[PDB]
Amino acid sequence: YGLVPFGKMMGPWLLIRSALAVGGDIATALPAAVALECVQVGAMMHDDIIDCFGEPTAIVGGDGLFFHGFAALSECREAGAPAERVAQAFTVLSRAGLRIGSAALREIRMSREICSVQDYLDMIADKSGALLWMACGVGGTLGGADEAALKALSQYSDQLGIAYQIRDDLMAYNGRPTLPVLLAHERAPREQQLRIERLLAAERKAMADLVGAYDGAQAAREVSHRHVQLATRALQTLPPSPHRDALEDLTVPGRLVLEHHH
Amino acid sequence: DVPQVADPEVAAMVRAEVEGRWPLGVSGLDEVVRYGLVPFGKMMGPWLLIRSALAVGGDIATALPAAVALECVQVGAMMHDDIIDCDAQRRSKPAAHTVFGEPTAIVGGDGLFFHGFAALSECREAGAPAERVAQAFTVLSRAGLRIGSAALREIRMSREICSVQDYLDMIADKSGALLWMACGVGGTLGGADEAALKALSQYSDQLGIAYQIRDDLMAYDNGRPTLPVLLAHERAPREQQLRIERLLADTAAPAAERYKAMADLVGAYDGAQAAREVSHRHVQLATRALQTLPPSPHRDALEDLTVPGRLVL
Repeated sequence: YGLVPFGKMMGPWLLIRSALAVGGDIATALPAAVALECVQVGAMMHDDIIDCFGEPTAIVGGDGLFFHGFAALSECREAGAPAERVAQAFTVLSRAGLRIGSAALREIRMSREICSVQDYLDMIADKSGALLWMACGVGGTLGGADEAALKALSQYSDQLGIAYQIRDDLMAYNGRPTLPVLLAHERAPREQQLRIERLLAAERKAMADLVGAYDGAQAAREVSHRHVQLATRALQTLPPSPHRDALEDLTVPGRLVLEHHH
Repeated sequence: DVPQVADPEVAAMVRAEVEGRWPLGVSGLDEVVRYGLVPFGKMMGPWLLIRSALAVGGDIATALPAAVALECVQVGAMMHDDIIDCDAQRRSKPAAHTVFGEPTAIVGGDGLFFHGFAALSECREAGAPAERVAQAFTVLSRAGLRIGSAALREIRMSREICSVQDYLDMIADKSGALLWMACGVGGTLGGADEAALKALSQYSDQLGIAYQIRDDLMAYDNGRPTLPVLLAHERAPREQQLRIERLLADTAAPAAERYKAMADLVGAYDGAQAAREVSHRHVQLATRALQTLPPSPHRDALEDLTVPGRLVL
């Protein structure tokens, strides 16, 4: 409850709150949100292909939206943004996309086999954590954030992304690895590990039966809560403000499953 | 008469920088990035940006990372365009999606794009003021929007008669924007004033038109309409115009019989030569625009790029 869950956990609210939390001006964050919208939608259109509306539009339109974001981000100077901060925003935004691309590649190469828990955690921190850091890193940078603040938002972004990707793995209760299955692997004797591995390697409703038979779902929840605490810890570096409060609640499932559908 | 500024070795310095960033043996995402980049080839886009930056008095150290940015952006666009492309004229190298699969090719194109954005961000540390780095991103992005819009139209306008001007606008975005991405970003980082940039813009559009027409001509020395076809239609009588339109209009005919039907009509109304004269006019408009730039070995290099056989994309 608290602030009622709204669904669709995206950058516009993360970016604007991040900018204002460090002392930024709304006049820059508003057009920046339009810039971030473009890049995130473009990342969406590409994600829709790799997990298999028109193929040219999905690819080129996703590409074009990357350009819209960077163009609109640069155009924020006419709104009043200092050019030095905007320049750093380019560096922030660019490295985030590199993490998203690197992670998706691992998504393709990891499927149908067990990876280490840490490997999975690093992957999603770049897959979904960078998606949020695109909002926080750009917002904070445009807001004038200190290096400690930007690093704070970085931890907050990563830890929040890990948590919510886990919470999406929990909905189920390619053979791609999820944390519940991976933590079930850790507890199991070799006899039960072998079963988990052959299944990753419609009818295979089967996987649900063996997951439930071996406590897959339960395992990941506590991991999710651990990262929720680290994200809230990171925010405390920031000065107290209503903006910092708004960021803290987003660790507890602050929006609906509709966010994972969004 | 005598040079007052240097003329450096642009082509090899660019290749050395890109090889340094993605050398032989890289793994992970850079492996797919490197696959798109190698073999390096001519890399005339990156060469054009550095010459454009130096033509206006810029720094090699500033233009070089922007040159790397260009290669990554244009190779990334090529990697995605190969996915939606169907024909392959055997004048080509294996597409990334045929080698690694379509999912990896999409990610790889994205890795190239953001490697481009990251490289262009390095211009701040290279010495460019933040004001110019931001303007470079605006120039680069708008050009990226033109090249993409043209690729979609190349797919959508093919097999139908369009106005000659509509073809000219398409090729200006397909090839003129590729040059403007080089010249516009190079000039911006080089510190070109407002008049110099518009001159470089005109040079980019006019030289891009000419390059495209020259490439349309190779078939007349994909089964898609080109300017010689459009010029032939304009000159042909109404009875011949109908046949030209119906052959384009319907996407259900054998290609070999379609092509010869178009080639006879291009030959019948001198479409090839007519295309050459259009191309020659735009080459001259390109050299005209260059005269706004100050005399230098770099401006001479841009004029030499209008010479037939020198520009390779």
